[PDB]
Amino acid sequence: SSHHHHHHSMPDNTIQWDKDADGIVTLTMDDPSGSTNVMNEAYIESMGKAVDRLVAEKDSITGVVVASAKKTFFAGGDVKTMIQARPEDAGDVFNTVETIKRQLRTLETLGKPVVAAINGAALGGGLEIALACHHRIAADVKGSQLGLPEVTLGLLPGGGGVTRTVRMFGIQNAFVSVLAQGTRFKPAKAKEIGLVDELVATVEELVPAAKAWIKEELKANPDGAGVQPWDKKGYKMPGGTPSSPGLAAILPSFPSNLRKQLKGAPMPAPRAILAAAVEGAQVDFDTASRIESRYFASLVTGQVAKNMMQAFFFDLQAINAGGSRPEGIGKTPIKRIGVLGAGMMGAGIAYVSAKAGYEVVLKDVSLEAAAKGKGYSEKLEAKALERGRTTQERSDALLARITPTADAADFKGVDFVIEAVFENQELKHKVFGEIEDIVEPNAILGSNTSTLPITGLATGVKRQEDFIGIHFFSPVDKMPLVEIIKGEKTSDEALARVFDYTLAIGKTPIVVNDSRGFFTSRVIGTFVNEALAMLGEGVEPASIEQAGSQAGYPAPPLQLSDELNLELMHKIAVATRKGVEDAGGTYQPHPAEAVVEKMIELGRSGRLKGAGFYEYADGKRSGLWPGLRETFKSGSSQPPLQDMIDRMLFAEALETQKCLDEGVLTSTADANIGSIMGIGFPPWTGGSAQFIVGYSGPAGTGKAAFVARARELAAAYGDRFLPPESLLS
Amino acid sequence: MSEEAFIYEAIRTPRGKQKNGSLHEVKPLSLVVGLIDELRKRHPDLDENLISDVILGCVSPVGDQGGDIARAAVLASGMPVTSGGVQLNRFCASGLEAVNTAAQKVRSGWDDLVLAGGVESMSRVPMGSDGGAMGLDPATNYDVMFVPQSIGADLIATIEGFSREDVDAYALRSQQKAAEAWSGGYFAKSVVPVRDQNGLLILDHDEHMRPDTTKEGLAKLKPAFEGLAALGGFDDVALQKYHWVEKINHVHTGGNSSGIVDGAALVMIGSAAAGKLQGLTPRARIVATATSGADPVIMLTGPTPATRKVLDRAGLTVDDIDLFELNEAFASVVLKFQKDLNIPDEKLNVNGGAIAMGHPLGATGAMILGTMVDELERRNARRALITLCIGGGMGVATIIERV
Amino acid sequence: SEEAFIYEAIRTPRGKQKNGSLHEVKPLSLVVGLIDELRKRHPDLDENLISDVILGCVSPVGDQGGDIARAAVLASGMPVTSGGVQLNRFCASGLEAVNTAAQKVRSGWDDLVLAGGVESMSRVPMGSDGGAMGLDPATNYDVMFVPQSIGADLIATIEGFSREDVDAYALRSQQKAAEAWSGGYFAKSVVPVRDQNGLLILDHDEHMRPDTTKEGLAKLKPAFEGLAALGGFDDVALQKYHWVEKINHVHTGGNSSGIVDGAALVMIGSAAAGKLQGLTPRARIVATATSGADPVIMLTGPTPATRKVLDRAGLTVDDIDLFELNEAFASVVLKFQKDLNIPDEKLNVNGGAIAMGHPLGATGAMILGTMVDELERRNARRALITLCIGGGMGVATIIERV
Ligand SMILES: CC(C)(COP(=O)(O)OP(=O)(O)OC[C@H]1O[C@@H](n2cnc3c(N)ncnc32)[C@H](O)[C@@H]1OP(=O)(O)O)[C@@H](O)C(=O)NCCC(=O)NCCS
Ligand SMILES: CC(C)(COP(=O)(O)OP(=O)(O)OC[C@H]1O[C@@H](n2cnc3c(N)ncnc32)[C@H](O)[C@@H]1OP(=O)(O)O)[C@@H](O)C(=O)NCCC(=O)NCCS
Ligand SMILES: CC(C)(COP(=O)(O)OP(=O)(O)OC[C@H]1O[C@@H](n2cnc3c(N)ncnc32)[C@H](O)[C@@H]1OP(=O)(O)O)[C@@H](O)C(=O)NCCC(=O)NCCS
Ligand SMILES: CC(C)(COP(=O)(O)OP(=O)(O)OC[C@H]1O[C@@H](n2cnc3c(N)ncnc32)[C@H](O)[C@@H]1OP(=O)(O)O)[C@@H](O)C(=O)NCCC(=O)NCCS
Ligand SMILES: Nc1ncnc2c1ncn2[C@@H]1O[C@H](COP(=O)(O)OP(=O)(O)O)[C@@H](OP(=O)(O)O)[C@H]1O
Repeated sequence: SSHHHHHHSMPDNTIQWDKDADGIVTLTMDDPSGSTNVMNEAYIESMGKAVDRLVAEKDSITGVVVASAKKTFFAGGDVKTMIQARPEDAGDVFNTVETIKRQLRTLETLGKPVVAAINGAALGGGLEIALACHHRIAADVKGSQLGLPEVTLGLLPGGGGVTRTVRMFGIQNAFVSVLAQGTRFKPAKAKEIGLVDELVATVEELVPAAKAWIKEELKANPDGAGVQPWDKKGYKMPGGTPSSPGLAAILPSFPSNLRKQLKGAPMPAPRAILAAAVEGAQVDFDTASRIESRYFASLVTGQVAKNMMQAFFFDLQAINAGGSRPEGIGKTPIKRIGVLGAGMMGAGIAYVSAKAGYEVVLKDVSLEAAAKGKGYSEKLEAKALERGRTTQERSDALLARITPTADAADFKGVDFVIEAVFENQELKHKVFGEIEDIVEPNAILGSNTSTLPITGLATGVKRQEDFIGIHFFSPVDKMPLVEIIKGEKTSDEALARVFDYTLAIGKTPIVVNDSRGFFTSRVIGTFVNEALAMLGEGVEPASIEQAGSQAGYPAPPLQLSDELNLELMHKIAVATRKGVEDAGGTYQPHPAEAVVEKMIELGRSGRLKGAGFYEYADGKRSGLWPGLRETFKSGSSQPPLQDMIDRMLFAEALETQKCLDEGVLTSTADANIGSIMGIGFPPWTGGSAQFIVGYSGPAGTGKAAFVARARELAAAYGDRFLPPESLLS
Repeated sequence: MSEEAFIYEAIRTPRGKQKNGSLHEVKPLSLVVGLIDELRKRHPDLDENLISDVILGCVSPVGDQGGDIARAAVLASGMPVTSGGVQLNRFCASGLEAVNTAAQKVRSGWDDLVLAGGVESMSRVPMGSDGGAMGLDPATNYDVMFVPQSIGADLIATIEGFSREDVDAYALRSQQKAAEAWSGGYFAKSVVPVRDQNGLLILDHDEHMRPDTTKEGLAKLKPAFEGLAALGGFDDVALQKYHWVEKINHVHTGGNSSGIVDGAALVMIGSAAAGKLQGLTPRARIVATATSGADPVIMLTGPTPATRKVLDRAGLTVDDIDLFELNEAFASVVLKFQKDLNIPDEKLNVNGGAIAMGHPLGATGAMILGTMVDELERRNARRALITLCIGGGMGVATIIERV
Repeated sequence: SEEAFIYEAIRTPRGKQKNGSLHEVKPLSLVVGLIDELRKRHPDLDENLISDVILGCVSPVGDQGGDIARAAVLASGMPVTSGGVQLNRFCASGLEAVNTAAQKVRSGWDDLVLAGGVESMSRVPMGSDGGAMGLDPATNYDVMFVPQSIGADLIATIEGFSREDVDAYALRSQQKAAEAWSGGYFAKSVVPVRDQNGLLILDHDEHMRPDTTKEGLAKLKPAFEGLAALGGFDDVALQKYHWVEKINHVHTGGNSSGIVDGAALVMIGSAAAGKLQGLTPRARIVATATSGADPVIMLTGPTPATRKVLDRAGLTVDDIDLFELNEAFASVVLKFQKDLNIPDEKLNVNGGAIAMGHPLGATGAMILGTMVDELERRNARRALITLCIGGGMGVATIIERV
């Protein structure tokens, strides 16, 4: 009933009131306790006072303008508060979002126009405030974004974002275009899809254009001023309501298609969004809004939202703020990049380096090889001109920065070297030997190495202080992580330069201490090894791939093993066995190694040789090899699907814990973002480290529930699932 | 479990086709009233006040079929206002469920004479016209893992190993036996021609039949449920549960699946004392009924546990049954049922089925029941078992004995 | 042969039509909530022995389409062998579901059956399913279609029930419903509706107006004189009842059943089925009966159906301790009481649909559960439950406390 959260009973005010001689009120949001406006308790109380005043003075108010005094318009909900919400707080969470939407609903139905003056980023609750207005004007400035990214944090737009966008665009368009993926739009795209109505060049023109629109709206359309389309008697929802035969014929396919897209992964936010959108479209606006609040409280008090808020807000913020960057190092600009190797990795590194605006010299052993490496960038620009994401004159300058060559003399003037040749220590020693004296004296010597330790590779060059690991991931144009490995003789001066270069090409960096396998390759190895062990035990390969997809991985493990090449995996198992047998120990082979050698003996070592666990024809993947079931007696072992899912997730979660104990990783933030962005650990877990403190199954939640499930897995499948002592008590 | 329940009459309309069908101009209510008037013609001295209920199955009770169409039939046909009238919906088995419920009402002693059956004008009220939560509610759809019956039929053929030629072979078999039944006069007594308000003929035969079907013509047909499974993603949904199955083989087409048709059926069920008081001759006896179910994603494996339950409930085995009648929703469903219980082929759907003549959802159960009453009498056989697969993974079965 | 026993009878509170607490709750959720309550009371119940779920629903369209009973079985995670069938016999659907469940148990071919009904009239309004008797002119013209309300006013006109008479019964219903609530009679059978988060949505019958007075009821306008003069249904009814010159429109929103949302569930089984699951029988289904009367007056079906179920059980009015008749309209209850000379203190003793609402498909199972409780509370023996039905039908049931 009230615009305030409490009927009984000291927050700082965040809104400035200004009524001009025309009767136009300007609400300027300016939270003094931070650099951005956020739906905290200060905003809620401040907006409640403003809305109360708008009602009390309604006889002398002609229009309203909502504006901001920060760089951004409004950032959204308070993540620091939402991450602490417990299941017993569901009533308080529900009451908070109901109060927030009560304020916006009154603003929406004052009987007079309200205009949002969007000066910067309007995200989440920020856009929801703007959606409650009758007209939206956005400044076409740099860095401005608009969208509802709540699903990215395991949440949903609970301040009316679902209800209002469904009223604006219908169920299908709102869900696909705005809600389901949380897409962030630039002001030009926002007007194109319908989130914004008008654009201006600078932020100074917003309030004047807002007041001018109010003056024209009151004269041109006096009957519809301040009335949203859904508050008119003849409102018709675009695409129809669920009770109309047109939409009712395709509506049953929405949850199945969503389940197909998610592959059965346990991520509840998209389903909750779809349910709220459809259920809300069956009832009046206020009933729809209350339903939205109930689904919001269900997500906020759940565990997945806590996982995704931890990784995609806090962990990403700690990384993007130099959490693993050395202290007090000045920036050293980069003039020219030299990429050694024109394979898929080296060609991808050259593309993302040229797309960032750098001059790149792409060298291989032959000019024919370096040219087809540049052709990798040419095929990406052609698909970028067809879709229409870049111009011809800008795509011309991109490919012009890539200079394919086969002569080491063309590395003259290169102050940044990225090697991407075959995994071989003396090969990388030879390749760096030809080039370390032709490049600049202070040039960085980077190596895209999977497993070979950086300390050993550094001996092959003279200046070991500028030698560093710069690990990329295939395909380089789409994978956003760069695993920076610090060798023993690697200086902090070279750490910062690669850190800056990673940010310059638009990628996220993690810093890892030198060790065989580093973090990404070592952890992803336990993932594919766990699946191959299931194949050897007799589990149907179709179930193994289903367990990987329903676990949340972007690619099923047998399909991934083919891309990784089984001869690389056998080579890694040999290097691991040699280190144990040279120290006098007895090597315990992972049960997957017998499966790797079996496939190599059968001449099916992966996709490069056109035969692996799948069949390949015309370069496309056809299906699982029919001879697979006869080779491993598939079907003889039928464990429950959740056991297969947990064996894969736990193998990686446990290996992540070892990497933290051994000092490979320095922070759980790097562990989480590195596992998510590097090797594709399921995002609903929040990362392979968050998976431990946030595990939820039929046997409870928390680290203790994680250890119990690990012990249950160890009793049935092997001692490798035994939790280390750092997780016990 | 006291009063025995007997079938005294069992009639049905011909089944008119969906596209350019003869019954498209006929309201679903008129199809039922036409069958009521035929019962009066066959028993002009029947005291209708002894009829205590009219139970009609209907899977889409909306529009022309809404508002309790059974009660509408009672009032429109001038039946006594005390004759009741209730509509029920148990998906495909609604017609047999109405008969079973009528039989159970008689056995309880609290009902004497009941009209049971069903009606479905699929050309006027298409399937799904009634909405529902399992389909049109995302939270429920997501958890129940909703998958259309068609994908479940293809999934059955994939698991059991029924090839495209296997299901098409059954489709040809059904078209042949249906044509032989019509040519031999088997349906001359129970198929009641539909006439208009002036007595003019509208339809007198099962116009969905294609007697000249050949194996080559069926092989040319395209999988009718490939664009629905791909664009809807229902294949991926089904394989998330049946995770050991890599690929679904889409073998079902419009030639080996049941036809979409209009039709109605009516059965007169009563006790022995009710039949003797009205001068009715009992044609068969309801021995036992049973209802069970199976996985809802595969959906169409319900008839197997329902048949076993009605056999054990009646104290019978497969060998004791002379005729098995299973609705031909999809060819793979019948082949799966035949494989599970080792049904002799000469005893299964001996007069053809829904692939040839059509599947008017709410009426099909009563139609195939009356088919077996006639065929037991024509062969002078003793027992027949009738069953239908049901959406949502259900199953209903009934055993009748000729009297 | 086998005797049919009632083991549980529960219902949701009834939410009102305008600004109702249950408007945001899907009909399926109402049923699932009652299924979870049954599990809470019997956590060791082997659900595999439940052979069918029978739900009445008068408007099986939209949220209530597609066999909502089967939807409830699957959405609640009940065994796939538990069946699920929807039926519609208009107002008596909830009791017909119970009666059909009892007859299936008596036949021996069913052991344990869940029965009841659901109707969310605020989300799926009455008449949303269409129908020939209303929308097809040929049969509408023949069956002399007339809304139930004109028949209710016609009953008052023929029987000489004044506006004060029907308002006096309306007041009594409100008073008795309020007394039953404040007395804690409904504490165990009304199951509060909660959301996916456990938050309360509704825990009481919010249609009730316990502060009703005879003066307030006298101020209301006849709610069905606009339906009579716009559709011409007055003249249609008087063409059949040609000896009455004018219909006295006495029924209002204060003396007619309320339009509400709600659901009800009843567990019915044999003695052997209850003994195997450790269930204690609460009542026995003694007899059921269905009959009817003139479809134009539409609301005189209760009398022949009650007469028929008494004769079938070998009982008379004097043998019955409690009479429960759905309060569709005040005159319907007053005529039923006049026809059978029902003692006032035995009729609808805990209030009725005038106070608490009439959620069509569920009402029969709700008032059935009300009598199971009140027999146990009074330590009485027999109750007779009956409901008037659209189209001129009638259903009646006799239960016996165990
Ligand atoms: C607003 C944004 C786009 C740009 O921010 P920026 O200008 O780069 O500033 P920063 O990221 O350094 O953040 C600055 C401050 O704002 C805070 N902040 C920003 N958005 C916040 C939110 N939604 N909740 C809480 N605090 C928030 C940060 O925690 C930080 O506080 P601090 O400086 O005291 O540590 C970015 O902060 C962002 O992505 N916000 C998230 C919005 C969102 O997805 N909300 C979902 C729930 S509605
Ligand atoms: C998981 C989530 C929080 C963000 O995950 P994330 O951090 O992007 O995950 P990753 O670490 O794998 O990110 C690397 C990805 O960047 C992608 N990427 C970067 N630039 C890209 C571009 N221009 N085009 C396409 N993909 C691009 C890479 O392809 C890679 O995988 P992706 O294509 O599957 O996204 C978010 O995707 C989410 O929650 N989505 C909502 C649920 C959903 O998927 N709904 C859709 C149903 S239709
Ligand atoms: C399978 C189904 C989708 C087919 O729909 P349809 O394609 O519109 O049906 P048609 O009868 O037109 O068959 C398609 C084609 O096959 C042809 N065909 C069908 N049976 C044939 C036969 N025996 N011999 C030769 N041709 C045949 C038709 O003539 C038509 O040819 P055309 O389209 O080139 O003119 C539809 O019948 C269906 O949905 N049935 C399945 C059962 C169901 O949905 N519900 C039951 C639930 S238990
Ligand atoms: C009778 C009926 C038309 C009334 O509908 P309605 O006008 O929306 O009902 P309301 O209670 O909202 O309105 C009745 C008016 O009297 C008042 N009122 C109702 N009951 C009252 C009571 N006990 N004491 C005091 N005032 C009362 C209401 O507050 C309202 O006053 P208002 O109009 O100034 O707001 C409707 O309830 C109805 O049709 N019910 C019968 C069900 C039926 O048709 N068939 C059942 C199948 S058997
Ligand atoms: N979880 C499972 N994983 C692998 N195969 C399965 C699984 N469940 C059932 N099957 C297979 O399904 C077939 C029989 O199904 P079941 O009756 O076992 O299924 P059910 O477990 O649902 O009862 C068996 O294959 P076959 O025809 O080669 O004998 C069985 O191997």
